[PDB]
Amino acid sequence: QMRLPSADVYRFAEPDSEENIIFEEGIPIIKAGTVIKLIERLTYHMYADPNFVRTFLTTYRSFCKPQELLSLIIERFEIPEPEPTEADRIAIENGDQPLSAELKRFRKEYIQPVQLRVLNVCRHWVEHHFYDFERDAYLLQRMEEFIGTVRGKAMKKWVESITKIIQRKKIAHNITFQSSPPTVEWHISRPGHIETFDLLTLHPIEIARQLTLLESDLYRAVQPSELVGSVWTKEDKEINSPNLLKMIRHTTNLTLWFEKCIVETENLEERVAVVSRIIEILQVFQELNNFNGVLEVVSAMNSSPVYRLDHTFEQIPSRQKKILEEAHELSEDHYKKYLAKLRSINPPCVPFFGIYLTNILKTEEGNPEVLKRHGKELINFSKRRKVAEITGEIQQYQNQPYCLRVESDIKRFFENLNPMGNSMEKEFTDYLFNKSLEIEPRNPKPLPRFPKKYSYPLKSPGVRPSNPR
Amino acid sequence: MTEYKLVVVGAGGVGKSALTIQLIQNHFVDEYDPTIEDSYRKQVVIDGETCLLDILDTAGQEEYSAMRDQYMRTGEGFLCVFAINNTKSFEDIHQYREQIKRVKDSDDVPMVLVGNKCDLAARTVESRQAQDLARSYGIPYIETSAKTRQGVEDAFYTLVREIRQH
Amino acid sequence: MTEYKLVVVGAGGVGKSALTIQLIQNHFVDEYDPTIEDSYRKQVVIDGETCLLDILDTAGQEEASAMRDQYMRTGEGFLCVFAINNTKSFEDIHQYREQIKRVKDSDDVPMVLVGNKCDLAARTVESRQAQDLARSYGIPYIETSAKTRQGVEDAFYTLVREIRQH
Ligand SMILES: Nc1nc2c(ncn2[C@@H]2O[C@H](COP(=O)(O)OP(=O)(O)O)[C@@H](O)[C@H]2O)c(=O)[nH]1
Ligand SMILES: [Mg+2]
Repeated sequence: QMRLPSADVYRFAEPDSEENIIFEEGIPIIKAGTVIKLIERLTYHMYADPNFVRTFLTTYRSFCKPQELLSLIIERFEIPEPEPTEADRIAIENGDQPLSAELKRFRKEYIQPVQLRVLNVCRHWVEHHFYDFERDAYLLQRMEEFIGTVRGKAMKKWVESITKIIQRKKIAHNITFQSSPPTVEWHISRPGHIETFDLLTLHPIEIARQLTLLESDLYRAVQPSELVGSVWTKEDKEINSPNLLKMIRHTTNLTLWFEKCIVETENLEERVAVVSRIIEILQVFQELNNFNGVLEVVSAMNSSPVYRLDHTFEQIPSRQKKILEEAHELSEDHYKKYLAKLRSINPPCVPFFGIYLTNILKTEEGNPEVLKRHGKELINFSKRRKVAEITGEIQQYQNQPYCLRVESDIKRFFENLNPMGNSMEKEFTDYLFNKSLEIEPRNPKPLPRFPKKYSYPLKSPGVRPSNPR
Repeated sequence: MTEYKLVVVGAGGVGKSALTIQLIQNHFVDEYDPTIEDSYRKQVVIDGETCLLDILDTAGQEEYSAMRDQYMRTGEGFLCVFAINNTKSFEDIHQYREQIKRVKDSDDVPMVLVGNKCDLAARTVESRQAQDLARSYGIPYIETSAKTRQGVEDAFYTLVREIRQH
Repeated sequence: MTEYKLVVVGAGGVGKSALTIQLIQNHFVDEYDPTIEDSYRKQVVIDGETCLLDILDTAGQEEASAMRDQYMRTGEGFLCVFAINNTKSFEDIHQYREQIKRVKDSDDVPMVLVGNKCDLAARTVESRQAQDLARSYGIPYIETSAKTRQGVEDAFYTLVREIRQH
């Protein structure tokens, strides 16, 4: 075999045991283990683990402080070189150069793999988890000191590179497409007339597009640190999960806007135009794989004020009800169909984050932080692998960008949307419901009539794109 | 057999998630993965009568306030939970109830008020308070400590009985 | 959906990482940073079937020998990259092919010969030269440019079709 360093001069040489490391039942998968053992596997020398580094760097903060994580990998990096074999000694003692057969093998199979993987952890740590350094200046100096004193011509390539990445991170993403984006569609409102922009005056195709761009961005901005430790459900949610919340609020605001648009259009016929146009937007959303968008409409249609408007939905064409039903069925039975759908589309897409939040939360508090074996309290790594499996999935859908041209004025119209105004959730919500009672009263009270409110034609230009440019 | 669609409502942080898990999961397995089908169904026997529980739980999705009505409409009975160490959550209950009455468009919707002990922090809502609130609504009151598996089954079965007797 | 583990090999500097990030993010990396070991996941529909691609990015330097082998043991398909303006990278291919044949102990492993950086004008390897090497390996040859996206998808998806039909 190949002799490892002495466990008395290198802690990461201590043998595995049912007391410091548990394997799951074709690389090994760690179920539980000590911080020391966990870090040994994070940089093992036998095999590669595509997810270990990300899983670890994403979740370690609950069971290990940053300052200690660094000390430990530096400790792991400092592998003591093995004493000469008997042959080496014999040669040296005769004034000859030792062959060093084992020493060379020990470097090729243990030292290099280990040291390279420790540097890989340093590189990723600095690259995608820099906040750790932004909150601990000393932590950064130690890293710089460490990376900057790694001697040897071997590691130089990488050491040199990490040093640069670190600096680049203190000082302060373009996209290439095969085909170019489709032409921006305009309806009644013309370019540069933000005073007229509105649900029925903007092209429905373009409303779905600009909102899909807007929503895709909000999705791509959520960081894992806003999800680990169920921090978006705690008192400091505003501080720890600002991107997540910003994204969830946009969804809510748009849902409420749709609801407001529907119920404030008192005239039956005009309201049917309003509802129909929104279902058309839903249709484009589905085409663009904007599942988040699809659900905002569904939620609007299923809210208390809109759901009960039977006289309106009765007059909705047969084809559109079917569209809205398929859409609604997505969420039915715990999002069974939705999950199937998302697993099968060809991104770019904008998933619905609610599913992920619920899974992360249940996983977080349905699994112990540690598992005990013979008294020892091992870190429950399987619980972390599960949370990182989710953050990983989320990140996979964050890579693909939409080939759509942004239209500034339309983006702004939707960013400054504020259905609620100065009202509080309850007040606004009740206002919407009363409006529902006013436009379509409860039985046996008969349905009244209201005067039209729009002066422009209500005919939709449709959702099939035009091809002139 | 009959299936009961039960909805667990309440402010974020009150432990709605732990309750659902404690009822559905296996208390004797090292690992739990809610990313596995039917971590919401459960076949149980209540008063000798067998039935299937379908827990519609959306913990973590509280901020998606405009999706609430949709999630609630499919429920047959509701668990209105609050934390005994959080007065806000307790004072919120009133609106959760009004919202349920609105989405189900009924005045008597089967429901149970649940006061949960999340941690070891100082209790700020006493039983009498909660008990009195429950009486005013004419619904049952059950205090649980999902963390110690106390009152959980009691809370859900009481709701199932509410639906039956309804 | 099916999962496909693709491994990108070749001498350092040929562009293994640029091609990979161009595929994953539609972004071109202008700066150079030696890779150690990286993995990327990509959900894509190829020929009507939904795939889950696992792209393993490797380092081509000697210090990574042991490591690269470990990445090749688990891969099903291989992207063998060289740069059309670096003759040593084209001469290094032979070694990487042999390494793969040895690790996976097979003379029939799915792979594509990739001649990258075809957007540059200073070519030093002839298409015909590479084409002949590919034919002797019984695999396709695809020239690409991670900077312009030219041939990028072709290379990767062609590899997928070879793993599926294998
Ligand atoms: N012009 C051009 N430069 C490229 C191309 N692919 C890679 N490069 C550059 O070549 C350098 C090395 O790329 P990298 O992806 O790190 O190569 P690797 O060492 O094989 O991983 C970087 O400066 C890249 O920007 C390409 O297709 N065209
Ligand atoms: Mg590279």
